[PDB]
Amino acid sequence: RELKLLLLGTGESGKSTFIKQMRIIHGSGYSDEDKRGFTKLVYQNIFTAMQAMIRAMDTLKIPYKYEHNKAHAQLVREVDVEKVSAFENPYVDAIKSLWNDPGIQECYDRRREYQLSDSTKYYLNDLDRVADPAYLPTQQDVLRVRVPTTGIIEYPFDLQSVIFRMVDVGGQRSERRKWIHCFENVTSIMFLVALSEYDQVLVESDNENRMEESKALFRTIITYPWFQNSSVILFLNKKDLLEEKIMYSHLVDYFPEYDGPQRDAQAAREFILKMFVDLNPDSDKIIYSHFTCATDTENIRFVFAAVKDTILQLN
Amino acid sequence: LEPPTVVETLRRGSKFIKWDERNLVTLRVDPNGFFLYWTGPNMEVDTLDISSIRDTRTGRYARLPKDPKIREVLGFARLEEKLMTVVSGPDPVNTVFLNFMAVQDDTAKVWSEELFKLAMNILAQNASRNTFLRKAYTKLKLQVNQDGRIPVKNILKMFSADKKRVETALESCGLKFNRSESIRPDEFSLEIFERFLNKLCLRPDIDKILLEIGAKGKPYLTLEQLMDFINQKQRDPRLNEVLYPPLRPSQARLLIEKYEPNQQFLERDQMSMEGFSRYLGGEENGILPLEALDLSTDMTQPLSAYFINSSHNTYLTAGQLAGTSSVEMYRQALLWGCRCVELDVWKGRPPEEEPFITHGFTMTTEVPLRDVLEAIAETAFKTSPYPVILSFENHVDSAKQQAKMAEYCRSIFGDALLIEPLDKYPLAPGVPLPSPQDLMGRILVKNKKRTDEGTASSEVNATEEMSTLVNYIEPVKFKSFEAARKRNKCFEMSSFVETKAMEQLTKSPMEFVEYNKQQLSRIYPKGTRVDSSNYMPQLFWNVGCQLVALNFQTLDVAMQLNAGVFEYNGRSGYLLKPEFMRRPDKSFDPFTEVIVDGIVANALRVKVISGQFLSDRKVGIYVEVDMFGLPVDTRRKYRTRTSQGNSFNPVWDEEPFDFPKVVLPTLASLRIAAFEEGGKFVGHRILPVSAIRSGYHYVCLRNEANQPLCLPALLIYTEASDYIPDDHQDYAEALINPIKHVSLMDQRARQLAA
Ligand SMILES: Nc1nc2c(ncn2[C@@H]2O[C@H](COP(=O)(O)OP(=O)(O)O)[C@@H](O)[C@H]2O)c(=O)[nH]1
Ligand code: ALF
Ligand SMILES: [Ca+2]
Ligand SMILES: [Mg+2]
Repeated sequence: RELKLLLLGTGESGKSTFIKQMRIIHGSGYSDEDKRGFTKLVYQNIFTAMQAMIRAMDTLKIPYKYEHNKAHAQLVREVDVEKVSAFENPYVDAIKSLWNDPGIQECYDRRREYQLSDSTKYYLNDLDRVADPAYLPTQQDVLRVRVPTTGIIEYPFDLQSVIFRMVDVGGQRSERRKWIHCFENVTSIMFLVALSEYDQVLVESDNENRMEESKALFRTIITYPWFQNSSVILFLNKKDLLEEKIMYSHLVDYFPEYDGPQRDAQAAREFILKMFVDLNPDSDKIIYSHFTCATDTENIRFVFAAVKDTILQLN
Repeated sequence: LEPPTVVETLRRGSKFIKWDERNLVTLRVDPNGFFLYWTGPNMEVDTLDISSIRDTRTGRYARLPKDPKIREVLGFARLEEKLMTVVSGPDPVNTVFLNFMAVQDDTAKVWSEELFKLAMNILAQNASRNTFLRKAYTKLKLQVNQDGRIPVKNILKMFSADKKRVETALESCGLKFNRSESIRPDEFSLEIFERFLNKLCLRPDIDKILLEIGAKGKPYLTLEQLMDFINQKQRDPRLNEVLYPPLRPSQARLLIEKYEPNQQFLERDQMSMEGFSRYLGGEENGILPLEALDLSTDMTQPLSAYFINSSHNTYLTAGQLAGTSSVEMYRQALLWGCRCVELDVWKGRPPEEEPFITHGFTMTTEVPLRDVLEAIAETAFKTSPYPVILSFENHVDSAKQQAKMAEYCRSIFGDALLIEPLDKYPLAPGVPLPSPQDLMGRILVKNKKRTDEGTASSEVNATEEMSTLVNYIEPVKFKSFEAARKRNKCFEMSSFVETKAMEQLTKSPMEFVEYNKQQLSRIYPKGTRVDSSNYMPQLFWNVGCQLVALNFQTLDVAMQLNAGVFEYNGRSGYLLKPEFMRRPDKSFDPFTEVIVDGIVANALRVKVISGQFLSDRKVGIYVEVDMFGLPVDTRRKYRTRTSQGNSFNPVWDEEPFDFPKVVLPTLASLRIAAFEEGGKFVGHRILPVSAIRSGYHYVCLRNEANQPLCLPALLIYTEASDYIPDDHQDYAEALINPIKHVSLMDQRARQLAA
């Protein structure tokens, strides 16, 4: 037999990254041909991150440090991002000059006020490794790409004793109308909450908080009459970005009920788990919680092995 | 896809000696890429439309002179490289040749290559409404009299749906109102033709659009209302909000500087009525996006997962008994985007041993095989570089004569003929068929190895000569579906007749789709249809048959589908099957009545608002709206009431046509056809349900062989959105905005505590 597992969660939360780890751990991994098929999307995420950082300079009114670097800004500002196939010489020379500017690094420090990806520093620090003509994307470079999901895709995975049908859905506000056609015969709901969302606002609505919607989507999901015998497995993604974000920006400003001390990535990790577990009206049904990191293949292999025995014991 | 740019040697105009089976003309193309006009023999121009050119041949592939009177005067070999033949027609059966012979050197090949890029362009065929009104204006500016003036009878025959209103329309603009006078083309600039299509066709349907979207203040549309026009009405509500983002106030100001003409209203960021009536026909407000037309489909799947375009008895021009076969029907089919042609080869004459192509004992004329194999070799990959499958039918019962048709395939096709299998995919059980990208330019033959069918049930066993060419697609005698699955050879195929595949359709449709996930299946119409009537191919596309073969002669409702759904994917003749008909882990019933688990349904709602310029006489016009998909989607066929007698600006006050449960929307296809009173055809347009937008759009109707018409167009208002089941449509409103719902949820629990 097989089981149908849902991967639900809000936008930019790391659902397809959890699928890519299943393709690496419990499936057919990325070979030398499949890694080379991803090299055009790594170039497109370098330009999408930079063009959103260039247009973040005038709306925040931050002047550039060097005037020589400013002449490179209008060159990258007019790159059509979808028609990028190669990474040529004036394109690398402009962005590598644009990354070392102290006025850009002040705009990157204030990246909570616009929409920027979470792998925008992994790419524009290994830019010497990504620009070379013999560029093959390594397996950590493939897990950091950003291709936004639309629709319902069903991935089956063989574990030599049972087959898991992991269903990958979207996360945006226009994509939650399509979640209805995968709610039939659901074994488990793997809810994926990014822990580093507690200061950014939504891309679909630039006023509401990101953590307060994932908190509100978890309240809606487990209070359906439909999911009355389904074991909801709460994943807390992005455990690495919490350790960088908590050291300068706090949790108390965006949540007034945080009594814990500042700069404490372990005590704040419990409080967000205290925030999500407490939204359960029935105490007889319990929620299996797991902190995780979706690009650490050991930290998916350790967690999913604890999930695979949790599903098989209850079923 | 590039816009149709004209190379400057096609605008200055070279000199050809136009001849018909000796007058010197100068061919020119207008600077938009619309017409091909030449100063005729009577000092009057004759414009051949560029968008109705099938092919432009040159070199030794052009038509040679056969009259000794015309051969000597032309100068008859260096004279074989100057001949240019432009073949054009409304249907592939009746084509009008246009022969030219140049006088300068090396100019016939820059012409006939660039003349084929304009006549096979995708952004000119799917161009906007304002592009097609400009095409009718260029038709007036080119066709002049001896004096170089536009006669008023030339404007009168165009809008022949009225006469008295037209003559007073030109009189209001200060032009010549009398019928037998002539306007000079200096005083007929395109600004005046805008005022002439406004003072003649008064449209009250746009004024119900302006009053709807918030212009209670009558003169102008405010900029803040116009962003709320495009982001709500015109935007497809199934798309994502990160991939295709909504507009910005800086972004939706480039439209006002592009469309709004009044500068006293342009500086205040306001769009007038004349600026809004231009925007709906703009290039941005099209019924189909740019990505739906280009070669954008995944071409790496096996060949067993693609709807291949096909043709049955391609060599015929008419019915199966009375007609005359022609070699020209192979060229006119393969340029259309057909990929599977048929060849019924017979044993030749005793003194002149040469095989021919005919029909079996039906008194049809016989064309030689060596002329037909030159036809498929010439124009296989002129419009799409994808593999052509020559469906032979060997009746040659001579082992000697088979070496002639074996050497003809190796000598004429040559490098492109796939003799040996590809190195990645051997001829082993269990390995799938290759991909269409893996054989870009490879011609595959189809022959044997070593009552309702007529000729196709009796064919001789092939010998060692013709069996070496059959490698991947090999026809086998059909036994069952259990023996087709326990054998597990994914390269063999079996061709069904129409009446045998229909009893195999209802006996077991769940096993028919799983046979097409591995192997191919050809379907051809039976021998009872002796008048070349084509069955509906959507009966066999719901079970995933690939080579559904249709008679390309007669363009009934069936051929209007088969030429409509393959215009997409870049006119390549290969549509990808939906994702549940080619995955071996999933399986679904094509005769379902509920929404499939995993397949996103849709809920289409089409409503016909009005029409423009539809016909040339005072008749009534109605509009049919069908949907060709799964048999659960096809149940509703709607039709408007006829108009009062207007063929000029007929308005339909109709309720919307509700297509509520589109179960498989990545297969179904809308069909908006407009007829006349009495049932005379005017135009039709087939749109897929996946990529049809929303809001008040334009539809430019096409004729029967899917060529675009210049003047006639409809105006529809669609609402293509995702289907929510009626049992829980309120638990899908809490997902879309869960912030507002979680504040309302505890509020209903707190107020109950009191
Ligand atoms: N640093 C870090 N980045 C992550 C982690 N998990 C996900 N991401 C990033 O989150 C981004 C968006 O995730 P994505 O798979 O696109 O989620 P989806 O849009 O719902 O499909 C990806 O670019 C990942 O690189 C993590 O544990 N650590
Ligand atoms: F949830 Al997403 F791209 F934002 F899959
Ligand atoms: Ca035949
Ligand atoms: Mg995803």
